Amino acid sequence: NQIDLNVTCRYAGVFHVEKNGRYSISRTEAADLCQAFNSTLPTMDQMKLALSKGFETCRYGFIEGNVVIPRIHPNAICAANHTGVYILVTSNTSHYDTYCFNASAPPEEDCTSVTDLPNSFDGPVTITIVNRDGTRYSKKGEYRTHQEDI
Ligand SMILES: COC(=O)[C@@H]1[C@H](C)CCCN1S(C)(=O)=O
Repeated sequence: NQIDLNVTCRYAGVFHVEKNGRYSISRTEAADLCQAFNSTLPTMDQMKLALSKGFETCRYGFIEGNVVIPRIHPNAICAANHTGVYILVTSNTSHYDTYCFNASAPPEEDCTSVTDLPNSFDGPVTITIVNRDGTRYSKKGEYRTHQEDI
């Protein structure tokens, strides 16, 4: 009973979370997951400021109201070579990664590692935060409040 959460640097408090190395998060789960990091889904304005500070990924993830990819450099296989916050328009499917926003993070680029999951609740899952540099933090708990996401 394990969940791996790969996380990135924070940029103006915004970061990317990928679960179990695949697109596997629903919109309801995404809000619960950010809540476990004392965070919320980013607004489009928060994501645009994060982008301006250096944030880019090559993965679709939820923000408030849309599923997006922040892009700085044009890459043919990342959001069809687009730059800026690329918004997903047409998809058959519902599960993606998520972005999260922590208001207490530093204002610009923070590439220190994440060492805690501060607001998870009691439960039976071994949740492991995996940083880009390989460092890990694990704790027994749960963050999903909707039965259909479990
Ligand atoms: C340092 O910035 C943070 O608040 C991060 C993260 C953005 C949310 C979750 C807790 N942490 S932490 C103390 O690294 O584990």
